[PDB]
Amino acid sequence: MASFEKFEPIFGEVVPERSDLLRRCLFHVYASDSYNLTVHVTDFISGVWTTILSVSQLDDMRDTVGIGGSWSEFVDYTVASLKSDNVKLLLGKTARLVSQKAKGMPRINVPLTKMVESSASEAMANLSLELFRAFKSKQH
Amino acid sequence: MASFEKFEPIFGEVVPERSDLLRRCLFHVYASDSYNLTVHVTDFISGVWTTILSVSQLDDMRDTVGIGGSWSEFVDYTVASLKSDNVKLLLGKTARLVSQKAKGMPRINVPLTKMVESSASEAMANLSLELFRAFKSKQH
Repeated sequence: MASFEKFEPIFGEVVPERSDLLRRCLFHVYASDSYNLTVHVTDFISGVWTTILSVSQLDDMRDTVGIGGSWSEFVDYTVASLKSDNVKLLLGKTARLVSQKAKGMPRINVPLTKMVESSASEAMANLSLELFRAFKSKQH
Repeated sequence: MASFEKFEPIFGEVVPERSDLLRRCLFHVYASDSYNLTVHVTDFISGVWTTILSVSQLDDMRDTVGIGGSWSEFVDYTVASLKSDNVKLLLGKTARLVSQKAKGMPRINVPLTKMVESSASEAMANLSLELFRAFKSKQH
């Protein structure tokens, strides 16, 4: 009961909010293996931001961000937070996709790094291809 | 009664097929202005195949395709044809997105050309960003 074996993919939009061209970005959350969660954020022009979040590091965040309780409660909150319109993107080489379900709610901070040229293109292709497959499935 | 003013965008999947790498492609059909139809086909890795179809060239195909009837009937056929699973991509800087609503129906051939690098990136960004907006509206 602590594995992403049955985790449906997550798609969403984020607006970059750096403080020195900031276009509109899409992100993709999905299970690479039954224990890791891979995140991709991209505007499809300025590369791809990626990281992999395993059950261990996912739990370490749960203790440091105050939200206590069973594993399902943290992951169910994260799904609701990451699929709500309150997902902001703070750009700085690195970036931190911050999300919260409601205002003054526990704040989820997923640190990010910029992709390599080889995988940046492959990342966007998967994001769109999976988003379409998820779109075409919600029609039938 | 011959304008693309009330034309919903179309998204779909197509598999290329050369005759001489090959990955999977998504396409996007939409009205740039009330008289032209812009199509984008891309695998998000190699490039973007694009053209723009005004009402004139669309009508010239109506005579060559053989399907006869009212404008609205032909365009409703093209809408149904481009949303079926019979969409092929024939590569030969050229391409021919051929579609038919079903097996044994008139076949619609939309010729294509390869984009330039500057707008190719923006083309994929628009397809995906619009695909998400269409996805979030259907899940409403």
